[PDB]
Amino acid sequence: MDINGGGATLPQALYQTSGVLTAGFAQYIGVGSGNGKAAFLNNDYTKFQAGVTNKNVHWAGSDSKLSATELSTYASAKQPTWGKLIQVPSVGTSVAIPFNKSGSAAVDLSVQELCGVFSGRINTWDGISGSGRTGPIVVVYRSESSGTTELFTRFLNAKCNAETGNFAVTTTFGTSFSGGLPAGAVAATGSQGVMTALAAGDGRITYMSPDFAAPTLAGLDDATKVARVGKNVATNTQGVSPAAANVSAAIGAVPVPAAADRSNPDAWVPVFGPDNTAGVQPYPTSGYPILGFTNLIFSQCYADATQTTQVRDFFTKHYGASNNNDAAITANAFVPLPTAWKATVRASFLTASNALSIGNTNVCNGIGRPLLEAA
Repeated sequence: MDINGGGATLPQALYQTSGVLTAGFAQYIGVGSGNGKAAFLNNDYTKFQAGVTNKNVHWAGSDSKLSATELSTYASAKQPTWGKLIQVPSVGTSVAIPFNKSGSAAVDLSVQELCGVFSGRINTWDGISGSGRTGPIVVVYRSESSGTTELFTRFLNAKCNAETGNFAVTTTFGTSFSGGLPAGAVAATGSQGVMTALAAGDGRITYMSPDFAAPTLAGLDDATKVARVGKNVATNTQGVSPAAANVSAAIGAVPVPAAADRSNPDAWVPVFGPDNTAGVQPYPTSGYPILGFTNLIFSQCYADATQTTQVRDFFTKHYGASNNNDAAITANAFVPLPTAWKATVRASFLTASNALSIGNTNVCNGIGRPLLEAA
């Protein structure tokens, strides 16, 4: 009885790379982070495959953090019989800004231009300085509850202080900005669906997984297709590309989860946010500025012993010091976690004596998510 996961589309090509998921894992199903969280929290496989009810959900990928309500509801309704959920970072990621507007000149957005494009204040390619381009801008955004939206709106919320309105942190872009969507904005579903829409009319721009924002990794450095971010004309400063190398130092500087807080799943997912605000990492001053984590949601406990062992073997690979998934992570435009981070994940969720460890024979005694599906 295969282990079923799915959710976030941002990293789906990583989880679909041969060998990244270990024995017993079904192929990952990309449906969006909102759908992934709902699939896991409610054990609702229809959130993975519409119309299919004869399988259980064992894990999810999400780039949206579990909310206080999601966590409390699971704790009261499910944890007594299924065990604690586990929420852990998988990889670090940039958020790229691909666009469809030809021209040899490099497109390099200042942060304030980025803000203005996504608020609708800047609605022509003329309004991006040095762009070599003219004509209308059409914003494409995610129709559904998206972790890419969450990662991106965290940045807009932290940086966009000079609009006619404010950006809220959300999974639904269509309501992020208090002043509405830009006129003419186009909604699409999934990372891939947005990329298809980006190509379906001239002058379109979006926010996107770095794995989908260009067909090849080097394409992230093609500023005729993927905008640089961080221009400051006053200082004669160029922006840079969303290549993983331009966010890796910042990812690597993020503190491991605080020891005393490790029983709280919320404590495990670092988020970036406003400057000089405890609890959130400031966006980096160097390199590429728009980044965050994509995460995994598992149970500590599975009723079935084989499924439990299979989940542990995946963690042993994904968080291993050796024989790990880091090459595949890089190949999909993402940032591996550092040694210390991997060691911290293992210490809590693998090492047997830890109260948090998957399959702990005391904690998980008699409990766990169920083998058989029953409706």
